Amino acid sequence: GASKLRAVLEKLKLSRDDISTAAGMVKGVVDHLLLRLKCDSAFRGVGLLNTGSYYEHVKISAPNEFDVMFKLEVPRIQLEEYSNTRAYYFVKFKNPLSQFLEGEILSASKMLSKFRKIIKEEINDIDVIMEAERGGSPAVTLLISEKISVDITLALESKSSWPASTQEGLRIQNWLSAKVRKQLRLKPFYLVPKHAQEETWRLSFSHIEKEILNNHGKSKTCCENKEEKCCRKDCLKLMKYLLEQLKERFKDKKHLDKFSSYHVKTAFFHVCTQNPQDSQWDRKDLGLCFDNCVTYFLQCLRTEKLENYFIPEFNLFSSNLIDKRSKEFLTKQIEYERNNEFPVFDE
DNA sequence: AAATTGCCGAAGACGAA
DNA sequence: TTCGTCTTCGGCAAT
Ligand SMILES: [Zn+2]
Repeated sequence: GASKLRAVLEKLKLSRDDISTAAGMVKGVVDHLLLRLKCDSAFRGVGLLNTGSYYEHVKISAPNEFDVMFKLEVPRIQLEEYSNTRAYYFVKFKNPLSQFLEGEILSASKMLSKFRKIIKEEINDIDVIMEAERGGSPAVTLLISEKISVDITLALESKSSWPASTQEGLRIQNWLSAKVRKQLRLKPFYLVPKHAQEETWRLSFSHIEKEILNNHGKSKTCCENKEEKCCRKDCLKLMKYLLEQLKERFKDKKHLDKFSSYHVKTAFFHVCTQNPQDSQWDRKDLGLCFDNCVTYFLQCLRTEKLENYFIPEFNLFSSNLIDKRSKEFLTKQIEYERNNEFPVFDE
């Protein structure tokens, strides 16, 4: 359904005036919070790392959701893995961060307490209001003029080599270059405070994800000229639209609550590994390329396996995170959608 | 000492052709 | 389509 998908992608185009209005409203709130945190001893070198779909140029229909990471430069860090989770770690030191130590580990909850307290106090004096202190890692979520959501995620920045659990991840050697993978792994990795049970930190590579999407092609000139337009980003947009429309259509149910845009985003990266060549993502074959993303995502649902693109042994669809009935329900609707030329693209 | 700020240009929306 | 013009974003050199 290439003709319908292009129509869907056209209605999904963000308004140029809306992003200008949205970004300015986010900028005023974000610059205010950053300026305040830089005045505290604990968050001396806090910096802005814009992540998420908007800054990956894959935002879906309106610039109403902004993912923002307040990164913190951390030196001499010792990682101890929590059980065999491969993605959750205890943070030790090999400084203003000693106030957040519980013995030898870096207490997350102590750092979120001060991070949230400073942010909640600042915006109490502001049309923005706090919320979403559940889920651990996105420390806080803001709502600007009850219109735009801003997920603020506290993060540590470690410039050391990536943890051993990422050794066989980021399999981009045949898609991007092996030099690119070497260069990307020289960039820092990020630690965000996530519950697993307490005082743990999860690995975060949203900066690598953002850099890959803005440099998606195997060819360097991909999506720079009319002869090399690909549909990678458009397939991710449609994949995000399928999940969002289904989550909205079944909002009254609880089955689709666990599935996030990161799952679709992660599954998209694996399809790019399976289809490394740009000729496998031509504009004319938008239906085939989107069906590839739909088919692979279904295999992840049916096999209960969606590897983290950077941590292979971290199953995003394991039974501990999502029950089989929720994955079976989403599998049902995706095939019904595909069998009927995706009715949710109209409602 | 270390954080700040401006500069430059690609990405992609928009209108026209 | 294709184009130009437009605005936003991100890196770092300037201190
Ligand atoms: Zn491309």
